[PDB]
Amino acid sequence: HGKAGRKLNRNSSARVALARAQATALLREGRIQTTLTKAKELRPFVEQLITTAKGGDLHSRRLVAQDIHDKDVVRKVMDEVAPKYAERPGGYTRILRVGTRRGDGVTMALIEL
Amino acid sequence: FRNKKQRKQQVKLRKPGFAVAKYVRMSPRKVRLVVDVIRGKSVQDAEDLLRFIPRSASEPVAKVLNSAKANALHNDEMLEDRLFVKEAYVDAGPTLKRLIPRARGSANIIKKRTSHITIIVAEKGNK
Amino acid sequence: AKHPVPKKKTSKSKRDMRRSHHALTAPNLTECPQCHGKKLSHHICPNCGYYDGRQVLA
Amino acid sequence: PRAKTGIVRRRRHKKVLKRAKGFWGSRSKQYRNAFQTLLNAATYEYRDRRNKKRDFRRLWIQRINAGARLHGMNYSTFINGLKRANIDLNRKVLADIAAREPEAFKALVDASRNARQ
RNA sequence: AAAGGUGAAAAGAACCCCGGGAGGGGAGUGAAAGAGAACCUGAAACCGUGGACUUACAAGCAGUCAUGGCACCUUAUGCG
RNA sequence: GCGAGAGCUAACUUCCGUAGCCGAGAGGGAAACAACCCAGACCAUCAGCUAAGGUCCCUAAAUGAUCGCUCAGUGGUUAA
RNA sequence: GUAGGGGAGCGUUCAGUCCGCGGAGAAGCCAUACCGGAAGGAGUGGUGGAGCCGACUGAAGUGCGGAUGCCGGCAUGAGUAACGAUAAAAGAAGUGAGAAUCUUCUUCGCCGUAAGGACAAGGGUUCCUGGGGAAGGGUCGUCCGCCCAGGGAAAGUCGG
Ligand SMILES: [Mg+2]
Ligand SMILES: [Mg+2]
Repeated sequence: HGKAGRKLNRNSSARVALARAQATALLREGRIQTTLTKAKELRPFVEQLITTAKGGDLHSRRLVAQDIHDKDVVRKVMDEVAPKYAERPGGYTRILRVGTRRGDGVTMALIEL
Repeated sequence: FRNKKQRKQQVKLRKPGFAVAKYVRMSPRKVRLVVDVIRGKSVQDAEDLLRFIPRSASEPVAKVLNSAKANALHNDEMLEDRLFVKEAYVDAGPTLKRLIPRARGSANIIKKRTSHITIIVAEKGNK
Repeated sequence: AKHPVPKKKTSKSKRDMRRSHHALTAPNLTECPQCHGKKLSHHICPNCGYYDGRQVLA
Repeated sequence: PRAKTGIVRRRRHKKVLKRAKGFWGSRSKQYRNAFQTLLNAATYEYRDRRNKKRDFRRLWIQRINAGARLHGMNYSTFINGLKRANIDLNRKVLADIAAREPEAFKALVDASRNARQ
């Protein structure tokens, strides 16, 4: 079989540097269009990140800072966005799919906060 | 009648709802795929299906289809909302033979084909 | 050499019995509820940018 | 003086090429093959006349006794009978008489038994 | 090495349509574009569109002879 | 095939004699099958009599007639 | 009826001669159920756009499926295998007829006795600026080492 549960298409570090790279852009710009699948990878990861930020203690900040290497973006998620999602049962990030693309026929999409 | 020679002059010979992109740098066989979903329908649909169909042959077929339309309409004073792809097809124009290197000295020729995409629009109607 | 290699040219026919399966399926376009242009089910209307409200920029 | 083959060969070819009709694929579009098909074609053509003669008398003999036996005779017998009566001497059209005119055919049938035993 | 050919004469296509272009459709010139500049004729292989008769229990050098069905009938309705 | 040698009176073996056919020979027959058997194709014919071989059905023609033989499927893979 | 010998003829070009034919239309091409014992011939229609049948005689680079033949064109394999080091890439923003593939920003990753820098030889303008967008670039390209135009190179002591 192969009844596992995750995705790659890169080695072990690339797949981690991406999910971190998108995690950050998503949080730094509230929205980003990306390959449909990549957004799918991103979504859960990021939601987790918003939930770690959603604690306010230094510990929770320091943890987020492990997957958000930009001081400015951490402050945002830490002080602006995490506090805002206070009352929603971690469930906000939505993906919209757009049209297929020209250079490679790949269907792009939107993942927005 | 008269005889051939007089005919040629009494007449000019025209092509209703007809356009044709000659020498499109694609493979006939490749373009045909797209030209095939569009054959025989509401020139509207053709406009529509092309916008979405993923093959990169779609643009050219698009362009020819809206040129054959801009004719049926103009040079033919046709009623666009009865227009429908009467006929469409793809023929091969010249072929751009190009040489490519291969392993151990030998060489090869890549055939970069080309196509003449022509499409003919015509008013439909039942009766 | 080029080890396996074909025994005979294939009929124009045979060669076609083959391809009897390469016909594209035309998209199943829907008509956008607002600007009414046709769209792709579950995606945003490239002509108005809606998906109930207006998501993509004009 | 030089002396091309021009037009002289195209024609020789179209001649054969056009003989091949419902000749399947290549056999009806390529000279060489189409032509070649027509050699075997010779073989059949010629030998099939000296032969449909063989085939037809067979169709005749088959019917002539599916009527012969329709009364109680059978080709073998039946035939020698009409024979026994130099009088009778069709054999050719006999089948047909046996296929279309039952009224008649019977006649000849019984006619033989009446020249037989 | 290969490589020729608009038209009598450039009169070689003003202006309008679709296209970024290429290309094409009209208009106009010309006897002719059923000569337009990837321009005398333009065979064949080879690709394709439409139509007619066919084909999804079948073992096939691919035809040939015979018969029936369907279609069509300018040297051709009576033979094809 | 017939007559010999050679060879294990082996070989679609080899070498000579001699007849026939294939080679340069179609047609019928022997399932298929150069040479075995009957026969030598000037062309046409939905005509007729025969050869060798055959006459339950697959294919044309007596599942014919009379007196017997074997029960083995002998028929339709050999001997002391 | 194979090797072979003998006989009678068909066709192709060129040449002499005869009868001619043609822009209301030649040759060539294309279609055809006619003609002749064959090679072959004719009629009709379509195409074509200028030279051309028939007859007698003469001369021939005179007749093709084969030669792993020669040149050219086009097929099959088949939309198959490949797209040339496993040093990754992401987002935003911009330009544009059109961009994964160009430009900008911000990150990521790879080399760092090098995948940095300076010459030599060799190559020549490939350099810079503005344009370009056929073909080349194993894919896009609005970009390029590609195309077009203009500009650029400065030595008494560095090499000769
Ligand atoms: Mg013994
Ligand atoms: Mg050859």
